[PDB]
Amino acid sequence: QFKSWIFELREIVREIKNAHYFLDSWTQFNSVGSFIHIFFHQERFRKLL
Amino acid sequence: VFIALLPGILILWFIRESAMLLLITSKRFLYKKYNQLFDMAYAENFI
Amino acid sequence: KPMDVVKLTLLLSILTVAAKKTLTLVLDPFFWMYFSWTWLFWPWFIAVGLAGYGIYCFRKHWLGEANAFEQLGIVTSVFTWLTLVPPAYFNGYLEGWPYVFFLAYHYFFFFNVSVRKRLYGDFYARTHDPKWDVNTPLWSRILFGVGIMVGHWLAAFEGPELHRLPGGWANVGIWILIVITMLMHYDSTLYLARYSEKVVVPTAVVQFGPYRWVRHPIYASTMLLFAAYCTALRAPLSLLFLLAVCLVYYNKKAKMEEELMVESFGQSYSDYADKVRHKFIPFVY
Repeated sequence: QFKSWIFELREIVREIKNAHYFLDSWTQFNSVGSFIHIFFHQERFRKLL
Repeated sequence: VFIALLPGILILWFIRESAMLLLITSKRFLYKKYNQLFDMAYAENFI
Repeated sequence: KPMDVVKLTLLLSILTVAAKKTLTLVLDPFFWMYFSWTWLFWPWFIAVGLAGYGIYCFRKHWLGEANAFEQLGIVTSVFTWLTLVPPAYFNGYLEGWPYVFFLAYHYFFFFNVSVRKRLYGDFYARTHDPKWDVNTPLWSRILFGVGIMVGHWLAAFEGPELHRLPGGWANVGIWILIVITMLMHYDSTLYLARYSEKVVVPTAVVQFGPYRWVRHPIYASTMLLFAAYCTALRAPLSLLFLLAVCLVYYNKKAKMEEELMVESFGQSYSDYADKVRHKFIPFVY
């Protein structure tokens, strides 16, 4: 029955690689991560200009 | 002073996020467990 | 067997004398003091050992079993000894331009690699027509390379001492020129690669973007970042010699490639060249 706890934990992990809704700190984390990802890629850098 | 004050804030932030994750995972697990316990008894018949 | 015992005793004795030497070296005061004496010269040791690692990886890549890490390592060693070392030896210290242009070269080498991971499965060489790839005699290639280094080192040396070059509103020109050369090179590479099926096998004639200003924009963009490094250090003569050598080699290679696509495409590239004559510089060359 301990496998159900791990099931819920990694299902929540799957949900937080999404944007359903959660606490604000993780949303700010994902926003700055997405900004870093956009900025680092050059083919994503040019289309910003 | 900024890099001096940073690690305490960061470690307390990791503590907070870990506690939040544990609490939310336990909440989901207890919710499904209590609903499953109720559903053996009151829902369609069961196995 | 007794021979195993004899060889084990011999190995134990050799290890004992080697560890004795190691232990009397570790606890040696004069050895550590001279170690600290030679600690004074640390940045030049990595700069020279990277040359040995690079030539080893370059011989391996010439043989052909180099992983991508070794190829990027060769790229990094070239960029360090062409944009980090020239003002690390001829000034003794780096501040300002060298780090920026060293990363700018790494940034500028990474479009033929980035595009050819995006619009491909991987970097694996597709089977293609052997006469499509432009090949030039090796002496001409090494002459071009030597001329390019002579221009860059000459910009480093003839250029003034490092921290005396001004700032404020006079350092916006290199910014806009670098932006222009990156933009124009990216446009040229994208317009060249969006039509070709294989690595270099064009189907139609490209006459869009910088191709409607100049016949060879990739080479002129490499030329312009050359001029950008040389102008960041404010040395006109080395810029002129760089221009001369790159004009000679790029014009030779442009002549062979131009006659190849004239032969291969017929009237199409002929009318394209009639539309835009200027080969390297807009209405200058």
